[PDB]
Amino acid sequence: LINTNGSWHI
Amino acid sequence: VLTQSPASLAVSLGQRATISCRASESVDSYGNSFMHWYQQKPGQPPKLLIYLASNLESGVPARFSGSGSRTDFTLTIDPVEADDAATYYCQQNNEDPWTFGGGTKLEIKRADAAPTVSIFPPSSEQLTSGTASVVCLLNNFYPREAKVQWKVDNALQSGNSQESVTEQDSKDSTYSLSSTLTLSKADYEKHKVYACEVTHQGLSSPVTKSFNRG
Amino acid sequence: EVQLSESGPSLVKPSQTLSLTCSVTGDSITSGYWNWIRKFPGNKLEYMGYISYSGSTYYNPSLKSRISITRDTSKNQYYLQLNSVTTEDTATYYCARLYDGYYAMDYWGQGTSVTVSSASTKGPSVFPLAPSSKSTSGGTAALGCLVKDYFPEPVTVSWNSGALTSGVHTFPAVLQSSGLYSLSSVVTVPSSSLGTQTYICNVNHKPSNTKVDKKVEP
Repeated sequence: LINTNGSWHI
Repeated sequence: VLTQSPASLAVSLGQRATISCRASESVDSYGNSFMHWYQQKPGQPPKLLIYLASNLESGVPARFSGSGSRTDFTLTIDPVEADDAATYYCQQNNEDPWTFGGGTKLEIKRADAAPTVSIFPPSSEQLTSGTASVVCLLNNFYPREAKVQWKVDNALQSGNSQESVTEQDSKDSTYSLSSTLTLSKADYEKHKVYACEVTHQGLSSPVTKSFNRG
Repeated sequence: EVQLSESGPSLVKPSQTLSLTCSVTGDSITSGYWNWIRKFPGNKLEYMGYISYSGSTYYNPSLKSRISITRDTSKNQYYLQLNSVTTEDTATYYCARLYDGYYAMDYWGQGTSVTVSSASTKGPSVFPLAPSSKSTSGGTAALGCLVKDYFPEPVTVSWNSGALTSGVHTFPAVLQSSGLYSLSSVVTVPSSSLGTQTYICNVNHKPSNTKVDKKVEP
């Protein structure tokens, strides 16, 4: 799980 | 937005403490809750207690506990100890923006202690500067509420004193308070009696500490 | 021992730029997320942003106009810049690490106080609060140090260089009407030892590069 613009995605 | 409840709270040694964190919107995603708890004491950085809603950070006693739904979370300390006096924050990083809760200050409720009152005249060194600070110390009292009254030659003082209160001590749960009366050097040597009258629930009668110039 | 140390000016003039540095020792900023957080004097916390293991960044929206986070992996540091500061930006600033398994902020630095003001620095005058019959009750006597007329915050006080800690109370600072800060630090000691033992308070005001060692006698 990585975070982009304060949101976590996979 | 995160709203904590209550804003302050008091608990006896050995009872259960429950702090609440309210979320404006679901902070769940990917099977975890992105909600964490931090303890902070004055002069220190926040300290992680609970991560991912319910997981205990290592180093933290099992007395601390976390539990939470998508938008409702709760932090629990059982049994509370003297060392647990602090302010507790909840933080959310599920989605933009990452925000902290408003904070919850936990007070340890104990038996009444009477203050030990001391008075300090200005030093010789400060009188050469042209200012005189007379300080009144209330050491080791409980509860936190207290009233300090300044007398100069048995006259009420008003608008020339300030006070500051420590936060509750992590070993004996007491407070301490200083009051500082500030006069000019010219005014300080114009009077003889300087008195400090303390009113507090722990004292049967108000206690007056005083000295004569000389 | 993952460990973070902030550094930067204590006092900034309004509309200038705030430049803080977090020096990381005990693991690499090659991995993990590296954040900036500030605590206002009202004691509210506010997240500011991070730079990640890959160099991407994320910023609070209330800051986007003027915040910048960068890093230097060969020094193992990362950097805050906040342009055009006002008095609203007076706060204690922390840097902190966040990691993949935990997704929470697990290592903090001690924090660095920063004041935004057009006023200039001023070091404190340190006077003794000396023990007397009027400060002695039971087997115990109170004494301390008054730390007057300094700016900006903060001041720190120790006694006998940290070798005396029990019974020590350093009060929070009060803002006088002169715009300068003032506090006071007291300790209780056995009154018997007033004759033989030396009591020195160590006052530290880094913003003015001041250190006073004051010996408090009856």
